[PDB]
Formats: sequence, structure tokens, C-alpha cells
Amino acid sequence: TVVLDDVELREAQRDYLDFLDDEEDQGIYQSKVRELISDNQYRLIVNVNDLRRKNEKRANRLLNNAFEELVAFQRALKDFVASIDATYAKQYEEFYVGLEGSFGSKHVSPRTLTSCFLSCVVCVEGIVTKCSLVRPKVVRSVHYCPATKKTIERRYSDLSVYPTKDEENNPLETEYGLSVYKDHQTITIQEMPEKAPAGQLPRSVDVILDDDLVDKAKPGDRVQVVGTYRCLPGTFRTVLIACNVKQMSKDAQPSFSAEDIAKIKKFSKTRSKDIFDQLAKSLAPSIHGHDYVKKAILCLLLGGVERDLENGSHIRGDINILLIGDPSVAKSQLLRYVLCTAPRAIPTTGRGSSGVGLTAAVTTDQETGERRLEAGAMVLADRGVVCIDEFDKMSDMDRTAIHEVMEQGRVTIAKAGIHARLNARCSVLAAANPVYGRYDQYKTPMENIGLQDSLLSRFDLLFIMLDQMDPEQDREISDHVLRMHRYRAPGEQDGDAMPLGSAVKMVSAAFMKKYIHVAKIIKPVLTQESATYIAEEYSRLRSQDSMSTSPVTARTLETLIRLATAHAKARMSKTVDLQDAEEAVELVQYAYFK
Amino acid sequence: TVVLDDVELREAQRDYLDFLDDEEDQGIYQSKVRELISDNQYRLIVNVNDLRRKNEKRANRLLNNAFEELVAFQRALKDFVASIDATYAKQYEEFYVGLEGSFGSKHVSPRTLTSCFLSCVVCVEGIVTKCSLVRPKVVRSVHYCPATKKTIERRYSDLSVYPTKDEENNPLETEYGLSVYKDHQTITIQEMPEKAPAGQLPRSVDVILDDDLVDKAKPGDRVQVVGTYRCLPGTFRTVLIACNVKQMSKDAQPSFSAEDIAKIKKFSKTRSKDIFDQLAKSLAPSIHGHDYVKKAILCLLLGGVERDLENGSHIRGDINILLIGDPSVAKSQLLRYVLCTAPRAIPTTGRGSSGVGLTAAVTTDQETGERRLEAGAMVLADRGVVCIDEFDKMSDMDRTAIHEVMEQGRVTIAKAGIHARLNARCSVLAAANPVYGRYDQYKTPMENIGLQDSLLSRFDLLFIMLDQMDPEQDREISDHVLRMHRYRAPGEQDGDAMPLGSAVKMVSAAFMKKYIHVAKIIKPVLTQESATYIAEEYSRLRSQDSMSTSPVTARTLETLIRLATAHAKARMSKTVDLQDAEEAVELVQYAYFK
Amino acid sequence: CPLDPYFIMPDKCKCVDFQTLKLQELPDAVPHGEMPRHM
Amino acid sequence: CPLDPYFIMPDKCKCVDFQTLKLQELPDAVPHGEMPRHM
Amino acid sequence: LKDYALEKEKVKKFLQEFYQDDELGKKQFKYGNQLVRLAHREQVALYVDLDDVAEDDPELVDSICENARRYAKLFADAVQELLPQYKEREVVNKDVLDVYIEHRLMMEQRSMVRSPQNQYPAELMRRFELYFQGPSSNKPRVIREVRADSVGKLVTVRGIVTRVSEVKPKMVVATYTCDQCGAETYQPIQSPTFMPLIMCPSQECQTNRSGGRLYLQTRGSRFIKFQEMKMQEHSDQVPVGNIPRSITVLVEGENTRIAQPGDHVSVTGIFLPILRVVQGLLSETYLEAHRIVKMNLTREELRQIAEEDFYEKLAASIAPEIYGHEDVKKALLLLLVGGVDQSKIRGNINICLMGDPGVAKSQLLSYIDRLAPRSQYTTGGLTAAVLRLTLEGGALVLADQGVCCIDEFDKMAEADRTAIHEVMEQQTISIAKAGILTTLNARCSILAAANPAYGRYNPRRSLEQNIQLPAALLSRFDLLWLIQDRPDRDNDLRLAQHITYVHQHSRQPPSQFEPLDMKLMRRYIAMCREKQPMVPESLADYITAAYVEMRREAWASKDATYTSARTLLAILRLSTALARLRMVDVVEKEDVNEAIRLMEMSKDSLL
Ligand SMILES: Nc1ncnc2c1ncn2[C@@H]1O[C@H](COP(=O)(O)OP(=O)(O)OP(=O)(O)O)[C@@H](O)[C@H]1O
Ligand SMILES: Nc1ncnc2c1ncn2[C@@H]1O[C@H](COP(=O)(O)OP(=O)(O)O)[C@@H](O)[C@H]1O
Ligand SMILES: Nc1ncnc2c1ncn2[C@@H]1O[C@H](COP(=O)(O)OP(=O)(O)O)[C@@H](O)[C@H]1O
Ligand SMILES: [Mg+2]
Ligand SMILES: [Mg+2]
Ligand SMILES: [Zn+2]
Ligand SMILES: [Zn+2]
Ligand SMILES: [Zn+2]
Repeated sequence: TVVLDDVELREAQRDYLDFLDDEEDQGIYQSKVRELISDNQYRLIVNVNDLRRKNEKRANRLLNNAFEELVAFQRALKDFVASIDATYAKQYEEFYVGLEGSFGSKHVSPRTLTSCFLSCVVCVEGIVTKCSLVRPKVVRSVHYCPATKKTIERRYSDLSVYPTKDEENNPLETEYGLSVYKDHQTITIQEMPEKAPAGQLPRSVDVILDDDLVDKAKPGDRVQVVGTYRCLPGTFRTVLIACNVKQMSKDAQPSFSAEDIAKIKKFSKTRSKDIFDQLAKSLAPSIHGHDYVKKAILCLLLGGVERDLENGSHIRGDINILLIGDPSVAKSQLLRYVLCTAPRAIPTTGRGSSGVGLTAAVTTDQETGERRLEAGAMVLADRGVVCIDEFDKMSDMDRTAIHEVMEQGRVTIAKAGIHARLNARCSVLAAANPVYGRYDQYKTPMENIGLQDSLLSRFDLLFIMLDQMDPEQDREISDHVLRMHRYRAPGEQDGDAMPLGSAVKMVSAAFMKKYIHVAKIIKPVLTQESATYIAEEYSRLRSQDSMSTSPVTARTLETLIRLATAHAKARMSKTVDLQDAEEAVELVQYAYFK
Repeated sequence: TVVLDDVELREAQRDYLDFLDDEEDQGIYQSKVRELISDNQYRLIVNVNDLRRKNEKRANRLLNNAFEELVAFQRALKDFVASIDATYAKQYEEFYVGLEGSFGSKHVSPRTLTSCFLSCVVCVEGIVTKCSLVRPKVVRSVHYCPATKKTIERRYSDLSVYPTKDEENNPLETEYGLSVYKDHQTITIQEMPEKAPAGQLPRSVDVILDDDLVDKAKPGDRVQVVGTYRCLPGTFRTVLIACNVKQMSKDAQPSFSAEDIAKIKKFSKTRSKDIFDQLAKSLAPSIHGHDYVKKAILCLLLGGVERDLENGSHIRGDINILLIGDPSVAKSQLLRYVLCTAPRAIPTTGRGSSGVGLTAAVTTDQETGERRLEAGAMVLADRGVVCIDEFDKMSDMDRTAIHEVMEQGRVTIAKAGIHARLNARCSVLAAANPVYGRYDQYKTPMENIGLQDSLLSRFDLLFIMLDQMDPEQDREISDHVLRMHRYRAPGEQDGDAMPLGSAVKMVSAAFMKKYIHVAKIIKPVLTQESATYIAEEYSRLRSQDSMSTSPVTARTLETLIRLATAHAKARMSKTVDLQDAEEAVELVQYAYFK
Repeated sequence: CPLDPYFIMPDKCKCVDFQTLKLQELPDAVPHGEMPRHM
Repeated sequence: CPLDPYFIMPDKCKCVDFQTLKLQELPDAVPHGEMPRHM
Repeated sequence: LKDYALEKEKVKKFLQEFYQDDELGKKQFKYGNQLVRLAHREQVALYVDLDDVAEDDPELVDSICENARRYAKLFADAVQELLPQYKEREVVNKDVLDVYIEHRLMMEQRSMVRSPQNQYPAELMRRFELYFQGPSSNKPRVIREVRADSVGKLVTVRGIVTRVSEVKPKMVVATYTCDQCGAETYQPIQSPTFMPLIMCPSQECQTNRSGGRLYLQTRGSRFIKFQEMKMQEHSDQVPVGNIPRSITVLVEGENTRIAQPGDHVSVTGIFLPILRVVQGLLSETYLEAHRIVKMNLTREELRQIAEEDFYEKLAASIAPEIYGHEDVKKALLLLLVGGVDQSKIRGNINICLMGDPGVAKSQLLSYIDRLAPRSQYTTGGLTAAVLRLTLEGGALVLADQGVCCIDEFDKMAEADRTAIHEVMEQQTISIAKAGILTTLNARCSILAAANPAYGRYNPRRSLEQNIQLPAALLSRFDLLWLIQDRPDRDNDLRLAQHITYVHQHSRQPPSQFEPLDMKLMRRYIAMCREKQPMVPESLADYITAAYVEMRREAWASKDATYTSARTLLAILRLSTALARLRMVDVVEKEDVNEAIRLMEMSKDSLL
């Protein structure tokens, strides 16, 4: 029962070796392995379309039967490396093949990863949520039998079972040096939260990483991994075995349609100056007033541009706004607008996400008693937006943890013997009612809620809205409210209300969402004129600081710079403008001065 | 669970190669394998004692541990042949080791081969009785799977069972040329019949032969085999795997003691003239008269000298005597004298051995329905004696086969497609009373018995003994009869008889047995004087043939040659004496002329 | 063919997605003062 | 540890010679007109 | 692939036949003499240099490194075999174990083939400990570099001890006695846990089937010293974007008690797995300890040092993006070099910073921590603790002559305020979780940072009126600098201009002297630590003259300016620190004057 020859494997290995034999051709893969040898790694990367071009049949054979074809491929790779250099091949017991390129049907998402893809290559794109600790997995254990003076081996691979006795019950001692071990980490991927329906459920897919692939991933990373989707031994559980991992850019881009780009460019070139004000009016038209707040919310969505210095600095471009006001004010309604409006947002309560909370947390599995580093709500909002309601009700641990992300944009955790430093750069829109309602304009904003004044320093902007009993103002709001009440769709007969379905001038939210996404790609830079202008404005504000919100400081200066940068995005200007700084200056003056 | 290295086997394999590396030393084994390469065989022969000399420990390990040690040795042999010549090694899948030399306690007989020697090398000595047909045995079957385009193997070695379907249930078509087959034969050994106590049961040991060892044995061959004694899977049947077989000469040698040789030499030198008659009188002392018969019987035991010629003519040295005579004459008594005295004799009746009969026969085993060529009584007496009683009652097929063995000393057989040709050279001493008693001294002895007129020609001598009712003769016999009957042993009170045993001038029978055993080795040769003298006598018998027993013929001439040769052996005289021819001539005259 | 025990070979085991749900009688369809049945 | 079936390994299965016999009561010792027993 | 018996003879040859010319060129069998000591029970730990094996067989060294555990057992049994040869004296029966060993040997000799079980374990024929020492060729390996690939191998690493457990006795071979047959039973132990034996496998009880129930005997059994520790990556090893990673290390036998938390040690030993099952088994790893050691330019560079504005240029290089505060930047530089600790003197320079939020304070500490060769950052754990049962050192301990940057200093727990008081007093941290005042040598300089409560600082409100710290503790600091958000339209505009340039360039405006690479700065610091400038007694006259002058100013001041002998000693630290910057082993009047200037400015900051 000993297999002698596999002609299919023989030919398939030769076909790869011919493909790897890149000397008659441009040398791209021959150079890659040469660079790989210089790199001293043992995992070549491969574009599938090259294989398709050189042999469509072989590439189809590979994708339809990932396992055996890769084994032939790794055979060819090791042989090819040994051809170029035997001793370097002898350094490593094996080599590995990383796939890359286009996959028509096999490029899917965890939502769309069907069971049909079992045993096929698949390029799953998604977001990391959970990561396990790095552990050394034993694959091949060498044992020695002094009684027989005999060496025995065993391979586990996909296959209590750890042998310790000879068949004659001689003791066996494990040659730890000769035995083969490899670091091995497990992570979980989910669909990108922006592009996922609320009706459906999560589709979490488990990924296995080995060797160099182990720590090329962290929780809250947007990645695509190519691997072999497989079942597990026993109704069965299914996991993906990674063949190559890459962290795609989290910014991505607004592809959409060129029609959207043309409409955006047409609208932008229509009135570039009024686009900021027009968007603000159409940002939250269901709520009358708070127009400066709407301007700031727009600034938050567009945000600034991060500056990183020679000293490893990461001077943030994000903007953080806090809103305080008595209950029964549209604060909650504002957040619903932002969630519907923002390109990449995520809501959360004062409690935070269940268990994990705002930032990440370490959770044992409790199914096998296994530690897992779970990303929190804040981490998933990286390079996005987070909306926090009942921000006053934040827990004390979270009240401390918010400091790091607000300052550095990165959360760290060394607890439970588990070491991680995750990215959480996220412009945050927080809101909190005053305690006992009934805000008083005599105490600090902190004293009405309690924030320690570190958070208030951290927040770029703070806006206070009060339930003033002005009959004129209340008439304006109430008349607006009743106008929304009286409003009926053009197609309707004033009769029945909308059906109870199971599913869930003024510009559209979607088009606005498209435009801000396009604007977010824009990278407005500074102008010497505006830089001079704002510097005078800041020093003027320092002069205004003589009068006795927080005093103006260098925090406020950088807040203005991001605000002008955000307005620079709003008009799509490739540089900031005096209009941008001027709009920011009046906005800040409105915030600190009523 | 896959072995990597065996230090003991590594050293043992190395040590054998070192032993076979006989270059700086006397070069005997290097020359052997060079001869083996030239001779194209693949089984080196090895003296075990030289291995003891170079390595006593390894030799002890080899004898105590057979299967493992030989496998290492074969490995060393195959590499060593590959060293001298790679391509010749590549011709053969494997090579084999032949043991030889003195085996201290492992040299046993089938009686003494107890179970204690299991998995120990054993050097058995005995006689082959049952032989099975040559059969080819598969060892390594090679299969091809056109569905998978895959070739597999399956060894059997010591180990429904035949694989024909892929695990995917695809068909498998065998590859006959690629697969490995080896001829294979089974035989059975028994203790040498002369040295085998009647009380003990038979102790027959199976033997397995393979490769060139298959056909190097036949039934009725005195052979020494060296092999590994092993059990079988199931109270377990046990068989011996031959490592080398050699046919010891059936002549062997008269070991005895030098005291026996010296006593024989002194006795021979005492009176060479009367030694023949002194032996003759003391040959059958219980029997009275028939002096020529006793003289004739002595010549039969002594035996002539076989002459093998340049053309392959094989003039037999054996002598054949038939006794015809009335019942209640000491015929059966005379043969039991021969059985007690003959160095190598086998009794038998007219019917012969059960099933096999006198000559060989083919026998279905009936435990597996398997053919077995089984030696008969005649073949087992090769270079010995057979004593047939009730020879008249011999069956007709035996009356056919007797012509071959009498003519050629060689029984051929082709039944059931079993071609074989067994050596059966054996002097025969047949006895048969006349039919209906009361021999008529008018017709031929054939007319009284019915020997078909041919076997009388085949028999060198034919002696008639009739119950002549002479009162003087009866007095002589009855005097002899009562004298033996009245005898009591020297220590006895004329009281009790012998106890009921639970176990089975005048010279001792054993002394006679040892003496004639020594005499048989002597190879006396013709003298021109005797050659001239006998030619006169034979012509004289032809002259005396004018009157009208069978006529003197050329058969009679060579009969006298053997008789003079026999009497020459009696005195240990390496030159035939005129006395020898003289005594033969008168003896023949008595046989034909009363 | 060891007797009953066997080893599963998941490589060739073909599987499909799988989901269990629970359905209940609509609130109108339930009898008065009765528990809706579940399937 | 396959279940009850196991593979014997004759290489290490040491054995010894084996023989059965039948012994009968002596004709003297048997009672009159009775069959001697066997063991 | 290789016969261990053959390897056993080579090492025995190497042990019995390797020698090196000792002091005065004495040809001596270094290991052989130790073997003589070992046979006499004069040695227990036998450290083995691999480079000696490299002297005659580097191939053997690589084979040793390829599987360290195997060759360790080979070397141990070789020593077990050669001990009777080098035995010449029968030393007194040290401890019960030797006489118990001798009694065991006598009974064995009183016994002819013998089954493998009925023979003592080799690890019970011991009381000699064997270890290796990594070769000079194999460079020390960063902890993060050590992965599953290097398991089953000897390696050398360097790090900082985060924690060590107390010495405890780890069993080596459990010993038992049969209930009935009275035979001794042995059980070597590998895993950290095991099951005690019950029924005796001895031949007599095996035959008798008398229900012989093993009962353990501590005297029969053999133990060894054993403590557990977790080393941590050195600060230099970790890149700025990463964080340190721990490695459990199991010290045993003689190697125990050789380290304390915060010790910048280097360890050589075997990296092996411990099993405290998907596609193979997953098992925690550790580093079995063998050897432990507690560790401690171009001409143009010298020309740069010779520049009079050198230290000034270095001061500008401290957070150049932070516009202004250059005098503070100089003061930070003095802290980084620290004092001399001549004899002792407290060379640490603890500096406290107070001022309104938003004044680069937090950013300044981060740059210092980046620049610092060894440092810790905290907010306010800080102090040691006894976890449940191991001493876990806080960030104060992990400083260990580095610097413990402490942001949010005012909001520290008052208990920690008392703790740091001890640190500045005695450079030690006393902690008693179980009422056991365990003291740890927390030598380090403390760089504190706080803000006044209730918003910005109020000059009308006195010092400690705006800040909630003990005024005595403020006096303990070598310097105390105040930062006030005075709206100065021009200077504020200058800062705004600086910020806009950084936004438009991601770099500070081009200074007079460009900032230098932090590695170059640290190299200068390391050179400065080489120096220990002295104080000539002539300087004392001027030093005392200046001291009494400023003390008079304190008496003139309506508010006491904390002038005391503490102030004098700090001035001495600064002056010799400046002398280190000068690379001159004598403190200059210039150094004294500048220190007074910074002292005056710090006092002037209190304005
Ligand atoms: N003198 C200064 N020169 C340059 N940048 C400054 C200066 N003062 C403050 N900044 C800038 O202020 C920005 C935000 O304030 P910063 O981080 O310095 O606060 P902080 O003083 O650490 O406050 P706190 O201790 O209240 O948290 C920083 O990015 C820093 O660049
Ligand atoms: N300026 C406004 N215009 C329109 N509706 C408003 C306004 N202020 C408050 N509301 C009403 O308040 C309700 C939402 O209050 P909510 O934001 O949940 O209170 P809070 O956020 O203080 O808990 C909405 O139904 C909305 O109509
Ligand atoms: N010449 C003789 N001397 C002594 N006994 C004789 C002689 N002839 C015959 N007998 C007796 O004959 C008996 C054996 O006869 P047997 O040879 O069996 O007869 P047959 O061979 O004719 O069948 C013996 O008991 C023997 O005593
Ligand atoms: Mg609300
Ligand atoms: Mg008869
Ligand atoms: Zn089966
Ligand atoms: Zn089993
Ligand atoms: Zn016992």
C-alpha cells in the first residue's frame, strides 16, 4: 500500500518549475526568489494571473483544488530554490507560496463566503475583530529510544497521541532540537460594517496563520487574505488556512460611478464657496437652528490631515466635538443624521460595546478557556467616525482609557500577559445631557457633568445648547416641527400610514455621503497667506483671552488648522483658503463666545 | 511513527561491509564476490567461523538473532557488490547470504530440533522425503490506476488481500513486469534412517526454498541445510527458511573410534584368507547351513564398485540377490540378520510403504489438496540395501518400476506434470517363497513364482533352498535348533525368562557392522592377472553352458567382477586377488550348478 | 468493514450552509387565552 | 486498545515443544467386566 | 544520524584532555581540576564554556546548539562516568543524600544481568549540576526574534527582570517505599505536576501480589532549588512603534538567587516547550536557564564636542519642534546625563514641571523617553507588588538608573507620593503587601509633570495654592520649573508661525543648529557617563560664596524660596553634570555659574 508514482503530481510539479524557471522570460519570478533568498524569508508571493497567462489550465486546476496543487507548488519552489542555492534551501525544511491577483468568483466577503467554496482558494476581504495569542504548534516530533538505541519520528500536519513509549514500552525521549515547531495564530474576520445590512446576521470566519503570517495582522485591520477554505474534523466546523495576508489601505476610495464624480464636480464647480453653507443647511434640515453646530459636524466628517514629523510624530487630523444640552433636544437626532450621513461611522452608548466596551479588551473564549484579544467599538472606528450617546454615563475604566486614543489615537494593552498596541485614530462625536438637566451658565461644563477637564482639553470643540424659553425662538422651532408633521409625501392620499414592513435645494444624504468621501480623499495643504492670517487670528484670540469655556491655547490653534483643512476639503480646494480659516475662526468664536 | 535511524543496525550493517571488505586481508571473500559477479548468481556463501574470527560478538548476534542480522548483511552485500559493480547489482533486486562452517549447538537433527531454537539459525542434517512443485510466489505487486494516472506498490514479505481497486474504487490493472516474483518450493526433512531409534516417533521438519535454492534438492538426498527456524501464524506450525542447502555425499565416512579402526586393522591383518569365511560363519550364526548364501550375502553388503564412464555409462557396483525356497526355512530370519548388521538398510514387504509403495509416488496432501512428490522405500535405500519380503506379492506397477531401478538405479516420474528423476542405486535382497509351497525342481523359478523371465536376468544371483527331507540333514538342523533353544545366558539360574522390556571366534554383530561399514569405503581395483584368470573362468562357464538355471551371459561376467571386487573389499585389499576371483567363481558355480 | 468505528475524511466531505429557526403562530391566529405553538 | 481483533507477532512469540497423550487404566486395575477409563 | 555513545567518548576525551594555561601560564586541565573538585564534593555547579569545545571541535558546538537538551544529558552522564577516576579522597558524607547514595550503591553492589527498571536513575546519582555558556560567535538574540523555530536549542538573550519568585524546592526524583516488599521505588519528574505512584513495581511484590502500596519518602526523594522569573525586552530592543515582550525563565539549582527585578541581565539557556490540539498540539514555551550574567567616535565628533555651543546645540536638539523653553531643554539635558555619584552622592537629578495644560509638557516627556537609553512612562503599577506569589516590580523599579517620566503627576495617589519621596530620599522602594517591608534598589531620576487645578495658574494665588502637592515634596526635587500661559501677542504669534510651518512642512523651522539624530545624542550621553568630574576645593570657596548670597536673597524674599543644604547639593550635581558635558574631569566656575543661572531661572519661574 505504498504509493510509487503520481504522474499528475509529477507533471504539475514540472509545470510550476517551468513557470518558476523564469530565465527565458522577463525574470520577474526568478528575481523574486533571488530577492526572497536575500530577504532570507521562505514564502514567495505569486500573482494568479501570471499563472493564468502562462497556463490557464494549471491556474484553474490550482483554484479548484487548492491543497494538492499548492503541495506540488511548494515542492517546485523548494526544488527551484535548491537549484539556485542548495544550502539556503537546506536552512528551511520547506517553503510556501503566496497567491495574489484577481479572482472572479473566489474573491468574496464573509457575508458571501458560502459553504460551496470548501477546498477552493478564496480571497476573503474583511475586518479583523478577534486575535488569539501566538502559540508554537508542533508539527513533527522526533523521539529517541535509548533501550533500542533507535530514533523514531512522527508527523501530525492535518492529523494524547504524543508518543512516549516504544512498542516494547521502552521510554522515549524527545529530541527537542530535531523536532519541528511553528508559531501559529488564529484570528476572526467579519464583513466591513459600513457595507453590511442591519437585517442579516454576522458571518464570522476563522482564519489560521502560521510562520511569517502570524503577526502580519492585528484586531481592527482591513485586510484581504488568500487561503484554502476547509472543513474541520467532526454538521462540521469550517476554517480558512491562510496562504498570504495583506493589509489594504483603510481609506480605500469612492469608486462608485463616474456619473457621481461628474455630478460632484459639477455641483462643486457650481458654487464652491456656498457648498459649505449649503451642505450645513441640508445636513440636518429636520432640526432648525444650531447652524454653527451643523458646520462643525460637517468639519468633523471631512476632518483634517494627519501630519507626521521626522520624530515619529503622528499629529492628528481628526476632530473631536462634544455637545451638551438639556434633554428633549435634538442631540440624539443629530447623531442619527451623522450615522445615516457619514461614510464610515459606528454608534455606541455610554456603556459601550458589550463586554469589550469602547476600546479593546481581553476575553477568554469560555468554550476552551482560551484568551482572545477582542477589538472594541472605538478600534473598529479607526479612520472613521464614532457617535457616543450618554457620554456622561461612561464607566471609570473607559473614562481613563479614552485618554490614550484621544491623545495618541492608539490603544495599548499589556494585561493578562497579552501585549498589543492597536490603532484607534477616530474623530469622535460625543454628547451628554447635563446631570439633573437644567444647565447653569455659572459652573464649569465639567461641573454640570464631570469630565476632569482633561477630556474637555482633548476635545477640539465643545458646544452648549440650552432650553431657552424665548417665545420667538420656540415659535421658530415649533413651527418647523409642525411643518415636518404636516408634511406628506407627494404620492399619498392623506389616508393610511406607511406599512409596517419588516425591512428598515436640499441635497441627498447619499450624494452628500459620496461627496464627503471624495472630499476625504482630497489632501488640502497650507497657504502662506492663510497661515499668516490664522496666526494673527490666534494671537487675537490670545488677546481676547484677557477677558474672563476653556481658554485659548495651542490646542485651539491646531483645532482651527484642522477646521480650515476640513473646510478646504469642503470646497475641494487643493490648498487651504482665507475663507477656510475665516469660517473656522467665526466657528470657534461662536463656540467659546455666545 | 516512521523510523529515522537505527544505530545498532547501522553499526551491524557497517560491520558486515567491513567483514566483506576483504582486501587488506587474504582476499578470499573479495574473490568470492568477484566470482559471484562473474558467475551471475546472487547468493554469497560464508563460513560462519571466519565471521567468529573477525567478530565473535557479531557472529553470536547472527546465530542468536537471524532475521534482523541477515537483512543488515544482505544490505552490506548489496552495497559491496554495488561498490565492485553498480550495474550488476542493479540487475538484481536483492542479494542473499549463505552461511557455512561449524555451528556449535545450532547444528542439530530433526529429532533434536526442539522449539528452543526458534528465531535462531540452525544447521539441520537429514534426508529429504516430501518435495512440492516449484511455484512462483509474488512478493512485490505493482498496480496502475488509469483514473488517477498513479502507480502504487504493495509488498508482502513475511506478510481480498490482493489490491485491485483504488480507494476511490477506480480499477487497478497490475503491472506484471514491474512486479517481483520468485520461485518457491517446500520440502520435508527427516532424521537419517540408520541413526533413528524405533521407540521415538518421527520428527519431520518442513523447509522453505526460494530463488536459486528452489531446485537444489530432491527426495532421497542426504542434505545439510542452514536456515532460520521460524513459527507461523495460528499451537503454531513451525517451518525452517533455508539460507543455504548443500548435498553431503551419501558415502559420508566411518567416524567410529580409532580403537575400532585399530581393532579392525589388527583383525584384518590377523588372517586375511579366513576373514571372509570367518565372517561368513559368524554372519548368521543362528542359521545352519546355506554357507554359500551367507558368503553371497556378505558380498552384497560389501558391494562392488560403480563405474561411471566417459559416455555416461554407469555400470553399477551394487549386487542383487534373490532367495527362493520352501516356507519354514530361515529366509525371513536371514534378512533380519541383515537388518541388524547392514550399515544402511531399510526393510519392506511385497506391498511396500503405505501409499507411496516401494518406489516414489505423487501424493495430494489433502490438507491443502496439494501435490507432493514423496520418496519411496527404494529411493531411500540409495547407496544402501533394501530387504523385501513376500516379494512375489509385489504389485504389477512395482513389477514395472522395478525394471527401471534394477537397470538404472534411477526412478523417473512425470505424473501430474511432475517431471523428476530420483537416484535409486541400491543393492536389493529380495525373498519370496514358491507359490503354493513345495517347489518343483523341474521348471524355471519363474514357473514356480512368475518373475516374467526378465528380473531373473536382472538379479545377479538367484539361490534356491528346498526342504530336502534328509534325516541326516534334519538331525543337523534340529541339533542346531535345540542347541540355541536350550541356551541360557551366562548369568542366570535356569529360572526366570527375560523381563518384559518396555523398550526394544564368533564376532559381534555390531563389530561386524562397524567393520563392513569401514570396508565399504575401500575402492579395490582390477589386476591384470585376475582379469586374465576370470576371463578363462567365464569362458569356461560358457563352455560348461553346453549342458542344460539361467545360462551364463555377459550379465554373469560383470556379476563375477563385482563379487571379486566384493571379496577384495572384505580383506581391505585394494588390488583384487586371484583368491577373490576364485571364491566368486566357485560361488557362482554353486548358484548355477548344485 | 475494527468493526463499527470509522474515520471521517473531511477533504472530500461536501457540505452546505445550515441554519435552524423557530416560527410561531401569528398573534391573530392564536386562540383566545392560548399559547402560540412553536416549530 | 480496532477493538477486540489484535495481530499476533510470531517473531517474538516464544514457544516450547508440545505433545498430548492418552493414558488408560491398567487391565489389572480395571474392575471385572468394566471398561478402563482414559485420561 | 549520529551515535550518542560516540559523542559520549569525544566529550569524555575533551573533558579529560582539554586544558588551558592558567595564571602564570599554568597548563591546567580546567575541567579536570573541577572534576577533581566535583569528586570531592567541592563543586556542585559545573559551568561549561562551549568556546573550549570550539577550540578543538566547532562542529560539535553546532551539534550541541542544534539540540542543547540532548548534549546536556550526554555531558552529564560523561561526568557521572568519569567521577570515580578523578576521585582520590572519600570526603565526609555531606548531608544525608551522600550517605543515602552510598547506602544505595552498597545494596546495588550486593546484587549478573539486571532489568532496566531495577536500577537507579542516573539523575539520582547526582549532586553535581551541569550547565553551558553560549559561544561568543552566537550573538545575543532579541526576545522577539526567538520564535518556535529556535525551540529545542541553546540561545543567549538579554533583557530586564520584571519579576522573580522566591526560591522553592522542586522535586527531581520522587522516592517511595513498598508497603510489603520494602523495596525502594524511584520516579524522575519532568513536568511541573505529576501523579504520585501507588502500587510498588518491585519484583518481590510483583511476584507476591501482596498489595504493596508505595508511600513517598521526602528523605529518599531528591529536590533542587527552583525559582521562576519573567525577563522583559530591553528598551533599545523594542522599536518605538512596538512594546516589550516577556519571556518566562526557569532558574534552578545553583543558578537561583542570582538576579533581582530590574537587573539588566543576560541569560543563556535552552528554549523549550512546556505543556501546562488543532492540526497539532499548542504548548506554552519557556527558556530553561543555564547561565545568568547581571550586566552593567570619529574625529569630527570630537571637534563638535569642542564647540562651546555644543551642549547648547544639544539642548536645541531636545524637542526642537517645541518652540521656546530652551533653558528648560538644557535642564532636561542635565537630567539625562545625571550626576556623578562621587564618594556617596545622589547623582540623580529629579526635575518637576508645573504649568497650564497645553505647553508641550506631555510632549516633552515623550521625547525624553524616546531619547533616553532606558526609561519608563507612567501617569498615575508605579511601585512594586506581591502578586498571587511573586515580586512584580513597578515602573519605578524598571527605571533602574534610567528615567521614570511621570505625566499627570498632581493626580498621583498620595500613597505613591510617599513612595517617590522614599525614592528621592534613599533611591529605594519599600513595599509591604503582607506586612513585609521588602526593599528594592530603585535608583533612578524622576521627571515629574503636573498642572495647577482649576484651570490655568494664578500668580495671585501662592505656590501650592493652585497645586495640591506637599510643598516639602516639591523641595525634594532638584529643580522645579513653572510655565505660565501669559498672552504675549508677538511671542504667541511666533509660536503660531512655528506651528504653521510644521503643518506646511512636517518639520520645525530651520534653527541655527539643526537637531541631531537621537542615536548620536545617546552616544554623547554614554560618553558623558564615562566621566566622573571632581570638585576641587578652590571651587568650594566660590560655590559657598554664591550659596550664601542666594540664601540671603531667600531671607530677603517674603516667601521662603526653599533654599537649604538640599539646594546646595543640587547645585553640586548640576555643576559636575555640566563638567560631564564638557568632557572635563574638573568642575569649572563656568559650570557653577550656569547651574546657579538655571537655579535662579527656576526660582524666577515662580514669579
Ligand atoms: N511651546 C510650544 N511649542 C510648540 N508646540 C507646543 C508648545 N506648547 C504646546 N504645544 C503644542 O500643544 C499641542 C497640544 O498640547 P500639549 O500636548 O503640548 O499639552 P500638554 O502641555 O502635554 O498638556 P497637559 O499636561 O494638560 O495634558 C501639542 O501638539 C504641542 O505640539
Ligand atoms: N431644534 C429642534 N428641531 C426639531 N426637533 C427637535 C429640536 N430639538 C429637539 N427636537 C426633538 O427632540 C427629539 C429627540 O430628542 P433627543 O435628541 O433624543 O434628546 P436627548 O438627545 O437630549 O436625549 C426629536 O423627536 C426632535 O423632534
Ligand atoms: N537352517 C535353519 N536353522 C535354524 N532355524 C531355521 C532354519 N531354517 C528355518 N529355521 C526356522 O524358521 C523360522 C523362521 O522362518 P521364516 O524365515 O519366517 O519362514 P519364511 O521366510 O519361509 O516365511 C525360525 O524360527 C528358524 O528357527
Ligand atoms: Mg439622547
Ligand atoms: Mg518369510
Ligand atoms: Zn475494514
Ligand atoms: Zn488500540
Ligand atoms: Zn512490594
